[PDB]
Amino acid sequence: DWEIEASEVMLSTRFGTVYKGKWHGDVAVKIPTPEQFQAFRNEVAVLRKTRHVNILLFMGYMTKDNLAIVTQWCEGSSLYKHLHVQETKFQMFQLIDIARQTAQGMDYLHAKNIIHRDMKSNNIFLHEGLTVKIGDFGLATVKSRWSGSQQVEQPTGSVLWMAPEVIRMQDNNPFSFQSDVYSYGIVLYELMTGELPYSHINNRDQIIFMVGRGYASPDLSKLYKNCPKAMKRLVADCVKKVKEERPLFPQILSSIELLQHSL
Amino acid sequence: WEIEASEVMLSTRITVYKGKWHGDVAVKILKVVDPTPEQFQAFRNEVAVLRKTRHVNILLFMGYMTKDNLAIVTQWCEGSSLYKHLHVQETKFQMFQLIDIARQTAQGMDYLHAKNIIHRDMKSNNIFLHEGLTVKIGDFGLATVKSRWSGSQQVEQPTGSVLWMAPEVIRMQDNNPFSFQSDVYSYGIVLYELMTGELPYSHINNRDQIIFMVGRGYASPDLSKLYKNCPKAMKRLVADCVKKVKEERPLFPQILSSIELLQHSLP
Amino acid sequence: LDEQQRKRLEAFLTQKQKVGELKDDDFEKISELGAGNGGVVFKVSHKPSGLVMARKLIHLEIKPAIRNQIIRELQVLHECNSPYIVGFYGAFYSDGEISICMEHMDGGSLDQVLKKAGRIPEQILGKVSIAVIKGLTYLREKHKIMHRDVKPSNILVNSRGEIKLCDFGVSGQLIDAMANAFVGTRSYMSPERLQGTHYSVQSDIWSMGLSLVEMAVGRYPIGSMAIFELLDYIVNEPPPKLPSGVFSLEFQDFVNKCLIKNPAERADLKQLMVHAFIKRSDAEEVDFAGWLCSTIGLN
Amino acid sequence: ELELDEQQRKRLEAFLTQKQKVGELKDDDFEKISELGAVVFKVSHKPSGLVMARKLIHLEIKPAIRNQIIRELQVLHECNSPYIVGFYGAFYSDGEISICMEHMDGGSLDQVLKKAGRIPEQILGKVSIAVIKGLTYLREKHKIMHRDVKPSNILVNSRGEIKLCDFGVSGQLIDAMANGTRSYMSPERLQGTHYSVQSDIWSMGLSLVEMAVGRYPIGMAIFELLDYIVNEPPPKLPSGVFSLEFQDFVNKCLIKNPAERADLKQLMVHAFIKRSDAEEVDFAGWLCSTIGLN
Ligand SMILES: CNS(=O)(=O)Nc1nccc(Cc2c(C)c3ccc(Oc4ncccc4F)cc3oc2=O)c1F
Ligand SMILES: CNS(=O)(=O)Nc1nccc(Cc2c(C)c3ccc(Oc4ncccc4F)cc3oc2=O)c1F
Ligand SMILES: Nc1ncnc2c1ncn2[C@@H]1O[C@H](COP(=O)(O)OP(=O)(O)NP(=O)(O)O)[C@@H](O)[C@H]1O
Ligand SMILES: Nc1ncnc2c1ncn2[C@@H]1O[C@H](COP(=O)(O)OP(=O)(O)NP(=O)(O)O)[C@@H](O)[C@H]1O
Ligand SMILES: [Mg+2]
Ligand SMILES: [Mg+2]
Repeated sequence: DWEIEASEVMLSTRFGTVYKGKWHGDVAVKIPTPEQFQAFRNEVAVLRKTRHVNILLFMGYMTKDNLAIVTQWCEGSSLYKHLHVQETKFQMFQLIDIARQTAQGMDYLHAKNIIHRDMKSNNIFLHEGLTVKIGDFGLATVKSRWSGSQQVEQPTGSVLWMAPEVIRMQDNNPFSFQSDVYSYGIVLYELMTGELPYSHINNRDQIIFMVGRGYASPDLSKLYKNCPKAMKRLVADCVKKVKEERPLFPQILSSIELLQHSL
Repeated sequence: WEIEASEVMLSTRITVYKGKWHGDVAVKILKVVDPTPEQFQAFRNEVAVLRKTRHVNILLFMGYMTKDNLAIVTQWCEGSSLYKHLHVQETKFQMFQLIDIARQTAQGMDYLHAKNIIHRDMKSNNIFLHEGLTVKIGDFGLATVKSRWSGSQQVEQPTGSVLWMAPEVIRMQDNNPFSFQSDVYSYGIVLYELMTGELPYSHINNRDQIIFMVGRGYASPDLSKLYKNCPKAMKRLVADCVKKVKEERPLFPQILSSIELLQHSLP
Repeated sequence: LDEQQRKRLEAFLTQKQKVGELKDDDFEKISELGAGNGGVVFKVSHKPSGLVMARKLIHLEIKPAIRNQIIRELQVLHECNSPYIVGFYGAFYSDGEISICMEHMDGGSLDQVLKKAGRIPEQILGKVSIAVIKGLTYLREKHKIMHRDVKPSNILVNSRGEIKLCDFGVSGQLIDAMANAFVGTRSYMSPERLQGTHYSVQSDIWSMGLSLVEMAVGRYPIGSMAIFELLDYIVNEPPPKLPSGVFSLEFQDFVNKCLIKNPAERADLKQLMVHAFIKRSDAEEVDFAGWLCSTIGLN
Repeated sequence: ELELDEQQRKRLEAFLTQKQKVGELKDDDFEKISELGAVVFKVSHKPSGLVMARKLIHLEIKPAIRNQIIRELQVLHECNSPYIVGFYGAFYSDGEISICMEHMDGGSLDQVLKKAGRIPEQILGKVSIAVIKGLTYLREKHKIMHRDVKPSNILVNSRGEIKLCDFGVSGQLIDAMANGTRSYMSPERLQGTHYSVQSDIWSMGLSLVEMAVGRYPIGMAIFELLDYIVNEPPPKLPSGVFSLEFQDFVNKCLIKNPAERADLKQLMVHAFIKRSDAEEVDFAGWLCSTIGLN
């Protein structure tokens, strides 16, 4: 179907680190209970549902040796590496374009009832400095009529992009469209400030507690003066502490398109 | 992969429209209200071929619309087709760019054949240079998936462009003259366009004469018109892909290997 | 020309005087007359002049310089005025398509007429032969141009009984541009043009004879064979001939003299014009308009 | 308190001497022996023959920051104490920071606890002295706190030594690593208050309760644990099992207010420390017997 014979895929470099390879060109491959098969199935099932220019292109799966998922090899760096490591100087129209393409892919995902659940600038790749590619669907899931019935496990990722209700873990399933929106709002903060949130806090458990308790939130005064007021409102609206008050991606797209036509 | 027709907006007609479905898209819509059972099988076969392609050098299939008129939805590529660059706009590509276009096309063809896809309509016009950087092979309206009984069935008459058809496909002396090697031939003519800036048989302005003379083997592309910049290994590759004898033509795994080796040592 | 022909040619040019710069937004579609390999033809109405035209559209992906050279080379059609030639109004570019606006022939092409009639009687074909030979002579004498594409679809007729040629090679850049086409089904190419040797109006005569056979017997006479096999038959097999005793011996000698494979041994326009079939046909007073109108459905 | 006896002074001089034989550390000079946990490998430095522990840390940071982390880590060359894990060097290769330190064949007290079920009170008395003296050494001689005291960061060896490790010697590394299912953070540090060695004392008292009763003693997700630390009263030892001096010792370590919490000077002269310091305990024997070493 979409299965790849293990003898064809070649590995080259190194749920872990890197794994660049070669299967009909440059590709990216990934490294045992019925739970992990559900992990493979859920990621493969989500990936198989995506065919969009702003979504990392799933290409095939494997079973032999170690399980694997094959995707395209993006040429370039991640948005995280562009913003916090290489300090690539983007012009404001490029920053708004990155914000638009990301919202475009997210809107495509939600329209097919996909929750990424692990959105962060590390998982947004700038394919050749032009096209946003959203990747790393290892924690993604499809919304269903039993999602609230299942007890999710702790995300165990980076707390910087986790919505306060995802941190508190008081409900069985805190993830939703709005939790993806919050993560997207933090990505906007990175774009429109050049900094990660909570620069003054060098303590993971302090972030977990204060953000979960609502005692801490991104510092909006760090936004560029170059940043339009509509964009500043969009960041603030996306990181609202109240889940229901956060706009959905159709509203995000409308807001960006209006301020882009303006510019 | 079916898309509800309410969700798609049609903005500009170029039938093909530049549309809006989760961003810019291309929508190829068949404007016929009484779809013949042949038009049906054609729509379903093209959707079936596109459904099997997930590769960076193949135009991205996104969905199909069955309500109202039949339509197929793909990504909207920004830019122009290779035909438009080479023969209309006369874009001045560097030789390494020309070789890079040859490599990316062989890449996508090597993916298609590995999935038993015969394109059957490979031509300059069906290669899109997305962002000036990336080749996207498109138009699968004639594509077919090779089967057990495929090579023995009697296919209908060919209706594609003559300049890129293999001689055995012109001759139609087999029941099914298409194969991996006929796509290779068409790709070879694309190589001829890249490495000369011209179409083949520019001295012959008679359609039927080209059909007759290529079919008989009297005519073939003029390799003396290949650029001086063109490396010899690239010249031999053009000549190999255009060989009149079906079995003498190399397959795309070898095409890719040759171009990659040449790119490693080229300035 | 005769009095009736000269009067109609002036009426055409007089109406043409009311047509100026051609623009797309001034045209109004009425029907679709047909669609071939190169392009598609619609019946249109030029709203400023209030005239009825036939707007052929040829899709071409060419340099802007090449398309302007084609428009310039098509202006020679303003000088191609003859009762055996379709009239010309203007040619322009729009939306990636060259629009050739020409005279509307409400009878269509002889390809459509043959499909409705099944077979075209010999007496009608005598009038058709006279029209083709005279059209080929006008183009060679007044413009030094051979037709290059004689076939029933390129022979147009109208309710007034007129028979005219169309779609001939007047633009060298349009000929070269349309050589990048798709594979066709039928063929009316002479053997010498297929093999690439020298050719003249003798090729148009070979195409005429083949077209005569197709309209007389009611079936394309080469050969279901593929396009390539039809070309090999034209080059390597003897030419087709009319059936044994269905037609006059004059029509058979006229056709057989048009379809000689050797172009030098083949009859020319001078010989054909003085041929027994043409002299007898020019003397008959056939009512071509009634035959066309009763066969097509015009009234 | 920072005075060394004859045996500790000779052990420290011997480590420095062995450390002299170590030159520039390169990725090729090491041979992997096993994995101590995570990542940390027991490795061999081929030029010197010394067994070391090689911790690898992956960070996506600017190269300038990475270099400053390597420079800040050099301060560990001055942290020489019977109660501090020794340091060989730190370098960068393959995108990962390598920290090469003294190998402790007894592992972490987190590991010792799993093999012991619960650690006896007299053993924990010797642990308390080591942590207190190690925290005192870092404060007096280097003006830094630990920032991450917990059982996994208290290492032991078959010679009976008890040493702290993984303290915050590099400000850039602390900031970079700010991106675990339990928590030993003090209430004041969770709330964003400024903090001091007092928060390490809380972390020590919490670790002592865990090792004494053999159970992490809070309460559950991470946020509810942090909510429990800030808004609920501290844990305490059971009343009947352990001595009153040990109970009072941990209670003075677990006072939520850091100013009213005991400091190092108070803890050093506390009755629980006086008693355990005078007690002759065979920690090396207990350790090897508990783990199954030789
Ligand atoms: C198969 N033989 S071939 O291979 O030689 N190809 C070719 N044959 C013949 C011609 C050409 C090109 C051509 C075409 C097609 C053409 C069509 C219409 C036209 O308008 C009118 N025409 C006559 C009267 C009034 C008009 F408004 C002018 C045209 O002028 C042209 O030049 C060919 F490509
Ligand atoms: C949870 N509390 S917190 O939120 O404050 N985070 C942090 N806590 C504490 C520290 C740090 C950073 C860091 C770490 C992790 C570190 C680890 C090993 C190391 O090697 C040796 N160590 C001791 C003896 C010998 C050595 F070879 C030096 C280190 O130096 C460091 O600075 C933190 F991020
Ligand atoms: N001036 C005209 N008036 C009326 N009908 C016309 C006129 N010109 C063309 N047609 C019709 O339109 C049809 C399409 O013509 P055309 O586009 O030239 O293709 P074709 O000659 O039939 N075959 P091909 O030469 O292979 O494209 C013709 O067959 C005629 O029936
Ligand atoms: N020098 C050493 N000698 C022996 N074992 C060591 C040494 N350093 C570390 N270890 C072991 O390696 C394990 C992993 O260490 P480390 O990466 O710091 O995780 P940790 O101590 O549990 N703290 P954390 O990373 O927050 O969970 C420790 O639990 C020890 O058992
Ligand atoms: Mg025609
Ligand atoms: Mg540790």
